[PDB]
Amino acid sequence: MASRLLLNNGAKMPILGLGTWKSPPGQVTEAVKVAIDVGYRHIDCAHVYQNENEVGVAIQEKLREQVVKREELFIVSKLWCTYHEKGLVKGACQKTLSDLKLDYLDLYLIHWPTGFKPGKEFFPLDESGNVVPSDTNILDTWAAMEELVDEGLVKAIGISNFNHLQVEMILNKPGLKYKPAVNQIECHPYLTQEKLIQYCQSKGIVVTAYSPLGSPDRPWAKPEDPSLLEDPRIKAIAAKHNKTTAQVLIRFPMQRNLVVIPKSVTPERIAENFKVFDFELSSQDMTTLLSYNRNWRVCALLSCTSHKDYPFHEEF
Ligand SMILES: NC(=O)c1ccc[n+]([C@@H]2O[C@H](COP(=O)([O-])OP(=O)(O)OC[C@H]3O[C@@H](n4cnc5c(N)ncnc54)[C@H](OP(=O)(O)O)[C@@H]3O)[C@@H](O)[C@H]2O)c1
Ligand SMILES: O=C[C@H](O)CO
Repeated sequence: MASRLLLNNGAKMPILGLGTWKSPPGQVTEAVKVAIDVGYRHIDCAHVYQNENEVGVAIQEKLREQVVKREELFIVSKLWCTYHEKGLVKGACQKTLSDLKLDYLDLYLIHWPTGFKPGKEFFPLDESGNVVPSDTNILDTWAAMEELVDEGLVKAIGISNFNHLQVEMILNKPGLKYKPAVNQIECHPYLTQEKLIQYCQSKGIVVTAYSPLGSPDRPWAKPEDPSLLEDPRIKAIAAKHNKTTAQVLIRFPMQRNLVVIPKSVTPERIAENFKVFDFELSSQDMTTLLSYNRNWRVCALLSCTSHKDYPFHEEF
């Protein structure tokens, strides 16, 4: 299959990227360098991950060494919730550009549909522990995102963790200038997301699957929680194809026409994760993997369930 797919801005996006959430600042620079050395062209970033400076060191060195040209890279970042106010969007984007040491992003996403009160704290709380919302309309945040395109700071704009009604809200925005190119959502065999994916694909929005290995290093994981990497049923499919369980899990969303962004800071796994273009899962393998859906969501943003725009009360 093709290594890239077409976005609605006319640009091509690599279907495999390196994720960077939870990548420690002292390891992520080498992780990104190794990834580029072994062929990765797409890096997934965010201000809220607190490691964009270190990711940027890697990118700049590989550009300087001429291992890769800038035109060949596809760098994604995300607008954090405390910057939804129209007057704060450009500055948030500029800070990410400055840290990553780039003059443009290929894709900039609204990280969550929930706006929070601006300030130093990424999750501003009231005295009772609830997150403090922003009154800024998501449609006004979208207009501010559209300005970044017209100013040359980003080539394309998109959304993340938007449910189908929230996606519909943007597509129906009065005076909509640029459609979302991408919706980035959790997706793995325990949360297959058929309804939201088909909706987005029906609208011409490309879906990026995050946490495709089920984010076993997430901070709130419990010892008894399921593990995709150790599921014997997935291990069997992997063994059959002479591949690893991670390679199956990465190949899975690729054959659903999704982009996928597995995270690792381990050089061997970074290399292994990229070797998924030389085999094919059967339609039977695909349907079997899809059958494992348990609606098991690992990124539920549990501290914000009271927020007006919390996306996961809705069925899809
Ligand atoms: N938009 C959003 O709201 C959102 C939310 C979550 C994630 N994301 C993005 O999606 C990316 C990936 O999701 P994620 O970080 O949650 O989790 P993930 O990619 O599902 O899993 C990462 C974990 O799997 C391990 N791993 C990676 N490759 C492996 C392999 N070949 N064999 C065994 N273990 C392997 C990693 O270990 P080591 O790192 O120690 O090798 C790490 O512990 C994120 O980093 C982020 O860029 C976005
Ligand atoms: O991308 C990271 C998300 O904010 C985790 O909840």
